[PDB]
Amino acid sequence: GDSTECSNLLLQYGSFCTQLKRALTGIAVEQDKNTQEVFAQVKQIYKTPPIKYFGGFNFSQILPDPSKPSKRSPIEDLLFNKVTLADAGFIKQYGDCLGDIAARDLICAQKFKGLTVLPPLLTDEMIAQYTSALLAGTITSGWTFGAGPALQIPFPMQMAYRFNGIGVTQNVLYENQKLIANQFNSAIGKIQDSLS
Amino acid sequence: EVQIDRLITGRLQSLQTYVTQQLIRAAEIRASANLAATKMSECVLGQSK
Amino acid sequence: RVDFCGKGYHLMSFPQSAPHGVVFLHVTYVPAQEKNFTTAPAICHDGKAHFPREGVFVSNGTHWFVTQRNFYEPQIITTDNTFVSGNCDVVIGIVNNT
Amino acid sequence: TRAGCLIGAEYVNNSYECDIPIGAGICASYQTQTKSHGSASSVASQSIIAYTMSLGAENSVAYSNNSIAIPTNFTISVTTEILPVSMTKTSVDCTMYIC
Ligand SMILES: *[C@@H]1O[C@H](CO)[C@@H](O)[C@H](O)[C@H]1NC(C)=O
Ligand SMILES: *[C@@H]1O[C@H](CO)[C@@H](O)[C@H](O)[C@H]1NC(C)=O
Ligand SMILES: *[C@@H]1O[C@H](CO)[C@@H](O)[C@H](O)[C@H]1NC(C)=O
Ligand SMILES: *[C@@H]1O[C@H](CO)[C@@H](O)[C@H](O)[C@H]1NC(C)=O
Repeated sequence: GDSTECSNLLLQYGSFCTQLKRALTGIAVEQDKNTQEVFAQVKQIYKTPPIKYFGGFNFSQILPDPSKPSKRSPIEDLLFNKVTLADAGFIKQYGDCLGDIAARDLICAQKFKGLTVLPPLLTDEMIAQYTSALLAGTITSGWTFGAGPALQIPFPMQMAYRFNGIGVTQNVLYENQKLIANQFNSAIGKIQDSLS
Repeated sequence: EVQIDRLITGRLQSLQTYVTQQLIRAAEIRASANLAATKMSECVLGQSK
Repeated sequence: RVDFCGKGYHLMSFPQSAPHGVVFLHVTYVPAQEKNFTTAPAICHDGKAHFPREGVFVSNGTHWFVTQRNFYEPQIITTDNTFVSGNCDVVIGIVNNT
Repeated sequence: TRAGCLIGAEYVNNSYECDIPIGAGICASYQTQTKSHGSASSVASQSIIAYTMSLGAENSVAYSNNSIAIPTNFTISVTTEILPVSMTKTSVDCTMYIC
């Protein structure tokens, strides 16, 4: 606590605090490494094209929403609301830094006990930006953006490639392109319904 | 001083156990995150056979 | 496996011992110097749809070729590198060619 | 910044790659700028600047429903992956250490 009397006895036990703090700092930098390795697999941010016709496929629930303040996708919005949010280390001049959304405000209490939660190096806004860049590369470039320069390709062509990659002749994909698009849209809708 | 020493030992053991369980579940999270990076590379950045 | 033996298309790897560890010299292939072309999903000829066997259809503006998906090398589209399967109505975006 | 208060570093609207992660996308760096027109290796003020992280060059992939990109050349890259294998095996004489 706020006591030097205990601290004098505390330092007698050695560099145990040094080890504990080093372990926690390693854990935190490892979390940063985890986020960077999962999301920051590219160093170019790709802009989603304005016209979003992709051969009948519908990515509205996964592409970013321009009207949303945070530009999160509807599916990402569902995932954001459903999960019981913790704190993210934000600050809104509230005294308690960030405003937790009526779920786990007790983090403020956890702040008082000589402890805090550190914000991620990538904010959820720029994490979503990385995710949007990955999605735009996948939709536009395919797999090529991960092995060097991004090489644009129409989405039905990438679907033909993915068909060929599982031992199914890609011509089938073009003979039932509309069926595949409809099944994908329905499956995304059912994903939303199941998650909600 | 004796009672504070006892409480320090108890809280230090609690913190040490917390840090070790965080290390274990952080190794678990790191395995899951290496799996997630592998899935990003082979499922999102490519097609995995 | 993508990005398992280094970024890019992994060609080979060489081990090198180091104090308490190993260093892999991941010899990988990386593409560069890209050119943009006009592409089609299939070629409509004689009322039937031809799909490339192994590559992809590109056009520099006036002529249509089929190239390998990872290295630019135009080749004249023939029956040896394409297969006919279907009819010229279902393919959304088919392109007349020879 | 959302992580807290930064003193001694000047905020810069330009964005570079992260060097010293401060937090919430904000990074610090020791930069050599000629704004003060003073010495080359030492500016009149503190050279510690803070900036929003540049996630990368904002490339715009030229998507079109009939456009493709094909690479004409290549580079044979030799990167280096370092894997720890075996830590130094250690023996502790329990009796000699403790007693
Ligand atoms: C291709 O061009 C735009 C770009 O996406 C698209 O909206 C349109 O429907 C397509 N037009 C044709 C003729 O294929
Ligand atoms: C395209 O090809 C078909 C047969 O391959 C032919 O009937 C048609 O006239 C051609 N042109 C157009 C614009 O469809
Ligand atoms: C396309 O390639 C062919 C290959 O011989 C060439 O004859 C033609 O001039 C090229 N067209 C353009 C616009 O470069
Ligand atoms: C490909 O790039 C290499 C660079 O290592 C260059 O020497 C070579 O001339 C290039 N090839 C062509 C056909 O431009």
